Amino acid sequence: SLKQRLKGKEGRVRGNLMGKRVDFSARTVITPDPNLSIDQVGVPRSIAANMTFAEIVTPFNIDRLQELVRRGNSQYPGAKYIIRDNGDRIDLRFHPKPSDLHLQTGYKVERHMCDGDIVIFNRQPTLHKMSMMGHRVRILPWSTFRLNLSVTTPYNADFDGDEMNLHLPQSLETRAEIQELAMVPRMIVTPQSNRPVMGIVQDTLTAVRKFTKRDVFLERGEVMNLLMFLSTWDGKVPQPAILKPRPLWTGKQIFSLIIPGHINCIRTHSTHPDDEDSGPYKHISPGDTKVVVENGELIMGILCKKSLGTSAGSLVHISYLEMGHDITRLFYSNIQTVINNWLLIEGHTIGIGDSIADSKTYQDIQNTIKKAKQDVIEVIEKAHNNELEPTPGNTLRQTFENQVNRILNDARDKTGSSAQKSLSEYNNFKSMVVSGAKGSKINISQVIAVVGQQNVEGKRIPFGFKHRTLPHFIKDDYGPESRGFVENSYLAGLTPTEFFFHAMGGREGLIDTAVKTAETGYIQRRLI
Amino acid sequence: PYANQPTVRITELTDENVKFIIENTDLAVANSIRRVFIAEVPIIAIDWVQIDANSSVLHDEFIAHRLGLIPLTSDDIVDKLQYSRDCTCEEFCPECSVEFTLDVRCNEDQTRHVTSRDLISNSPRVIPVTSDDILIVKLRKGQELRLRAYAKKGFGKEHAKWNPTAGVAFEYDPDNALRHTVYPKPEEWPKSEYSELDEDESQAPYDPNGKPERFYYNVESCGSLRPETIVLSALSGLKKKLSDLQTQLSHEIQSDV
Amino acid sequence: MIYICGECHTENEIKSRDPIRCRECGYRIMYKKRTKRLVVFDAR
Amino acid sequence: RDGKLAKPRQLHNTLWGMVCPAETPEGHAVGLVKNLALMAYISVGSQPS
Amino acid sequence: VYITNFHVRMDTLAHVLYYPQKPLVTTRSMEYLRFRELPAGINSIVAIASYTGYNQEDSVIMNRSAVDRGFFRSVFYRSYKEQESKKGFDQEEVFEKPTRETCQGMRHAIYDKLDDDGLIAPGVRVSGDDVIIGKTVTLPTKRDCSTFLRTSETGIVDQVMVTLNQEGYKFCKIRVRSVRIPQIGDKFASRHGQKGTCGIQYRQEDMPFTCEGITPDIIINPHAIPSRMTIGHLIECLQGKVSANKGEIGDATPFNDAVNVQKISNLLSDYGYHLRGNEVLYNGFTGRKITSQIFIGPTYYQRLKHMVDDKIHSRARGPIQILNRQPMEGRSRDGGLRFGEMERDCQIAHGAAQFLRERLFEASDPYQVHVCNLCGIMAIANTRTHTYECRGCRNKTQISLVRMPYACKLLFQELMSMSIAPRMMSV
Amino acid sequence: YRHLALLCDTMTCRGHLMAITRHGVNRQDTGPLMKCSFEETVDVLMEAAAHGESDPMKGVSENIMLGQLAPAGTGCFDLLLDAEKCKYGMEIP
Amino acid sequence: SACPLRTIKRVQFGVLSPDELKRMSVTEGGIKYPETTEG
Amino acid sequence: MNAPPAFESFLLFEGEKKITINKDTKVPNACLFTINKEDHTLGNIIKSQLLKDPQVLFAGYKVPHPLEHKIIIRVQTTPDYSPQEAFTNAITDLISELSLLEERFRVAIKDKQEGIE
Amino acid sequence: MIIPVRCFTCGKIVGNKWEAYLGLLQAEYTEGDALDALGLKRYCCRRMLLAHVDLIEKLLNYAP
Ligand SMILES: [Mg+2]
Ligand SMILES: [Zn+2]
Ligand SMILES: [Zn+2]
Ligand SMILES: [Zn+2]
Ligand SMILES: [Zn+2]
Repeated sequence: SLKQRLKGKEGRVRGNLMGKRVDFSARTVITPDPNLSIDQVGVPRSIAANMTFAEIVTPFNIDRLQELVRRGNSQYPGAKYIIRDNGDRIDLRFHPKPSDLHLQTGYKVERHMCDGDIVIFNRQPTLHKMSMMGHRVRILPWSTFRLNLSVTTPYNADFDGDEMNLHLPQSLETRAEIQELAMVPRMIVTPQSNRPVMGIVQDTLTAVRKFTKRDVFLERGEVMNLLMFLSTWDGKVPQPAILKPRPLWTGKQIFSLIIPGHINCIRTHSTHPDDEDSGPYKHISPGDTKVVVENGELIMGILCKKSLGTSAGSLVHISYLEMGHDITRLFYSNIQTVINNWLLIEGHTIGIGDSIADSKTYQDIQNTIKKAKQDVIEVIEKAHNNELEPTPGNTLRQTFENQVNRILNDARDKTGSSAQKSLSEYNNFKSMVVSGAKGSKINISQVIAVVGQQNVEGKRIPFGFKHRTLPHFIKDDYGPESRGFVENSYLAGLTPTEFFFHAMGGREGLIDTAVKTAETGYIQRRLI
Repeated sequence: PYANQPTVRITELTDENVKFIIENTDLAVANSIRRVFIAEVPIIAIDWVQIDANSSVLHDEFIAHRLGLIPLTSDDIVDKLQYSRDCTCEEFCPECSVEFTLDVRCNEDQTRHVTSRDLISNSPRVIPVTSDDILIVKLRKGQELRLRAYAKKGFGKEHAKWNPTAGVAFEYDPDNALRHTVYPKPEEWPKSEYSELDEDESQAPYDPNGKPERFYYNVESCGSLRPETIVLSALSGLKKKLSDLQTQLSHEIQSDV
Repeated sequence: MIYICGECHTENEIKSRDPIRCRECGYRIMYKKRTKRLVVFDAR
Repeated sequence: RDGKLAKPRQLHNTLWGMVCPAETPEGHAVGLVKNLALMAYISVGSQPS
Repeated sequence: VYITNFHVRMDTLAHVLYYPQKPLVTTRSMEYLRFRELPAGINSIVAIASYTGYNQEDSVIMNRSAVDRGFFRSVFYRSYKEQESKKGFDQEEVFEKPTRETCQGMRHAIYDKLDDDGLIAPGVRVSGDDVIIGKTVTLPTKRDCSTFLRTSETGIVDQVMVTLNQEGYKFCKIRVRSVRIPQIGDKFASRHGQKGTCGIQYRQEDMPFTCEGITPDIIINPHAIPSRMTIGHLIECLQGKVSANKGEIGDATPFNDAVNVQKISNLLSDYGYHLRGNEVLYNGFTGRKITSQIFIGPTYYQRLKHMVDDKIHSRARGPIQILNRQPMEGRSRDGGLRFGEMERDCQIAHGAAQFLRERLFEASDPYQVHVCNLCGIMAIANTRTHTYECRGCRNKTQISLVRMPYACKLLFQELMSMSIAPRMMSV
Repeated sequence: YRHLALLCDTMTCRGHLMAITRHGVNRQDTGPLMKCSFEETVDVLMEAAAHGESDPMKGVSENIMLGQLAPAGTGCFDLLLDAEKCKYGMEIP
Repeated sequence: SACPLRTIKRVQFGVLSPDELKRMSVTEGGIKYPETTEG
Repeated sequence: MNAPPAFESFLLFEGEKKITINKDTKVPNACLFTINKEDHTLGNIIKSQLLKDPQVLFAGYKVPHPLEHKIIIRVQTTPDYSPQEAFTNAITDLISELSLLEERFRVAIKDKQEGIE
Repeated sequence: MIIPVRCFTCGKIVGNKWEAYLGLLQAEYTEGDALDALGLKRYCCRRMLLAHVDLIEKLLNYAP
């Protein structure tokens, strides 16, 4: 029926009035490119030779446009239509002789998409307004979209078979609006939490931390090679920090050339001992902490996520507040290029020598676990002989199992502290954890010391059989190993019964994420 | 402000590898000639196949690919052959090509191996390396194969079928006298083949005013060129690149007025 | 044109608008014979 | 295939040795389709006479 | 390789690897499911290091001059069906070579590859937008149909089969062969849940080498390990290095309890390398040593099915529908991307009012209508003679125009068909 | 803070607690062409055609359903050309 | 085309009378035959 | 076909010119050479030679994109010297080094026609 | 399906060593010793023969 012809979703009121399907829109995979500015994107030549842009003919661009119309649909930088004043849309593919075509003021050529154009780029789910920023075209050989890395944080992207769309503004008013409203250097700080969204990222952060240590000296050739990559260099070579016995520059001395203008900032490094501001050496800092950027040059301190990432009061935040939106772009690009071209001299890796513990540590960890098991046995036996006293508002099982859980937590904390206690300065796990690039301080202990204690539904492993967890135990066993305590490390490998409990914990942790996406998407749609 | 006087010294010489040592030179020059043994030494190989009848198990583009990777004797007549894009002939001529021919038919019941002994050429200077036999395909009673191929000239930047060498070893400073690499525990590392340390030492003592010299090479060969003409044709090829670039340069700063 | 039986591999010219069967074998699956215009490949 | 009730999706201990504990698809069909272990054997039926 | 008689089966979408290999570290329960007679993968030499930044965030660098020797090369088959049919007493189809002056509905494509039958002989090189089967329908003269390829195939016709299907109609099947060399979009995965695309390909003269000239085939990022803790990946490349030097094939039966990291370490030292798989690598560009020691060894990788040749598409002023005049898919596989509801809100928060209009109206079904001034109803306009007449009000003087989308027009027309007059007053 | 304040202010503006739900949005002084975009087009629009409801087009979703400049930013105003400044303006063409 | 392209400012609803229904219809007298085409 | 042919990496087109000079305007006595259809094999061999000149203040090179074929070289010399001078003096010193090493090599291989031992 | 003609990493010619490899394993040799009697000393060229599955011998069972 007629009222049936205009139903809800996919009717005529909710499926073709506000949500529809547009043209001049492409789609393909994305891959990294550290040699692009944060406001550029890389487009293949098969997409660029397909989408067009109508350009009005004026006596300022008559010769260039008739040259473009000489070559059509065969050479790449060409054109494929001429729209004269009458509305006549002629096609260059079928016209017998092109030379007769004489462009005239008022005509309108349909150009091929060339370098310097402006596009709009978004990712699959659009959550906040940073998930659709205006980029700038730059055309490259192969067939994937190429974009910088510091911009992957707003889009929430990663390069394992992802895809993104682009739309090409056709008019000139829309081009101007996109240019002065939504270009990516204009959306560095967000109004949601008044802090930057783009910071230095995965691989450049680990290297920036090592490049600004107290002892990094560069020769002459390497300093020249690094200065070759600065886009805002005035042309002068600074005087080395060590003139004799031979000239050597320092890491901070080269980094002081990247920092724009004359800004001021004071932060701390993630290993600042809290008892340093108390005694002397408050302004000396034996460990080289308390970053100090005075008058636009690094005087002291190591750089990390607390001082270059996306937090309030960072270096990028201050550079945006004081200098503007067109200098922070150069800041990002220069940091990335210089640090990558030094990293291919310094190198970085991870192996199993970084995952190997020491003899003493292995021994000590075993002892703490043996004592932890002894305590759990005491509590259980004490409860059977009915020597436990429940606490206010606690059942005996509660009181029982929560005391056992507290003992297990204390044992796990001691094992973790022991695992943390033994690392070296050359370790490559500590190098990604300290700089804040990737990882946490518990993965170190899980790889080296103890995996810990599993639990489903927020509680210990339940009795899935009748009064048992598996047919390899005796009934009503309440020990630590019989209800989920994995006492090995990922390196030393797990035993079968522990491999099963680990699978259980992982499974519940895997289901929750599957639910969360749909729930949050729907509620946000309603509210908006 | 001038060049150096490098000195060569050969250690081994076989029909498939050369070991030598280049003293008193710079690292950038000792590496730029390590990339020329691989990429820019010309050689002959098949680059045009046309199949008349293929009733074997492998499809047509499988056999056209196992043919190009067969190495042909390119010893002496690579200098007389033009590049087929430079030669003033048509698509092909005996001045910039060599024509091959294969034609095999299996009639007995026992299976048949189609080796490289079947590639029959017209020029007796370029033949596959047979003077065992590379296998191309096996045939069953009632199957056959016949084709025609031409063999052009190129180097290893086009395609990896035109490079003349297997693995090319290279190394310098066998003991960390310069500390170019930093060992965390210098005791677990095996001692190099070229080292001169004692049996109970790990590294030489650090010396700051040092510089890398005395590079060690080891160039093997796949079978096309002798292992000592791979080197002579590389140095004579790199020299002719700079010598041609100096022409274009002086032609630029002369036309500056 | 010319067709090849699917069992005995005996070529037999089948005329336009004619039933599809072999001869000497009585079979109903035919494969068309390979063309005679030549195409060239690259060893690359 | 979309019900949010977890108890028909979580891993039961009784699945020991008869259904593979690790192999299952992600998405909306988590824990709904399952593969059986290597030596698991399903009965065919008989009469009780 | 999925089955041994893959030559006979004309399946659709069959992938086949050139050189499969069986693992060097095997579980004992793989002899019973035939994984050493139909394997899927190749043992590659993997190094875990950060080299130039092109393998960050789940990517891999791979050796270019190993791809040129057959590494992970494969093929790709595909089949097409066509069936001649007598749908009516007069409407009848037939395989034949359509000629230009007799048949009428043909495009501007070449029809020279077809034979007299109407099918392509096997062996030719069929490219995108070529016709392969010529099928003409008789008109109550002759109105031809045909089947064209998809876009960007560049295949080679493998073999053509002709026979009779179930209800006895003649029908044919055609298989197209195409070779796929690994490139920098393809997806590779290990045996422990580490998928990742390919970032860039370096030649052998640029990869880092050991002190005897062993360059790795694949380089992966060290940051992939510490967050997801897959240490089983770090032992099979240590166990694998003992199996290639001794000549056995290793054993990885789960809880065997027969192998320790410490035990394997002792054996490697005897052969002559750093005890913990670590080795001293030289830089490939400058020949200098690398200060750290890199963990290197052989592992077993697989090549997943998602290739990049299949996921790239673009649209720029393509074919549109007929009823609603909305962009439609065409013969080139390539339609438009949907501009959903959540994308309509990021643009509103941005404050971009022009770009929001272009994407929804000027890019999708633009349209113009004429509207009367006193009443708000559409009017009749014959612009050939320049007569703008409003019926119902006898207005000819003050007519107007309103540029609006097309999908909103026929919404108004289906409201007028239910006794509702939506009036678009311009003031 | 501004976001929390604005949300919890527009949520309790009409005096009583109206949930952001199906029948919480169903009730306000809104036009007819917005309640037709939500699952009860025909009946409420028949009510409107019977009672003779107007529609001022001040909304944003109202104004993009007909393809016009929504009165959001960049549409909150309109420009006029003045004939005076053009006088002392140069002219190449 | 000569008529000015203007805007919309208000949409008024209402039921339309049979009077204008007959006055503005295009097929005078009315559609009578249930068969669409004859030859 | 969305992949370039292999010969585009070394074969010059018709309109292109292999080398191009531009003067840097930020500092005196600086120049910027742009060699076309080239890579690290030739780029690095030049830079190491310029640094051996005691009258050169700066020298470096970069490949601006690994997927295009073009390098850039920057030189700066003392006020009594010319960048175009220092550049061509570097090349003639490489050629004088390679041709010398070829003679010393061809002697070493014929030093064991029958064998020294 | 058939032994590659060149190792993927080095470039050394392998395609002529498959029949000799089967001939050495035929008598009494271990895989570790047969590979040394052929001159394969890098572990990238030993992976070539050690992990090769020969599928061409099973496609010759179907009559042409
Ligand atoms: Mg992803
Ligand atoms: Zn010729
Ligand atoms: Zn027959
Ligand atoms: Zn009117
Ligand atoms: Zn090898």
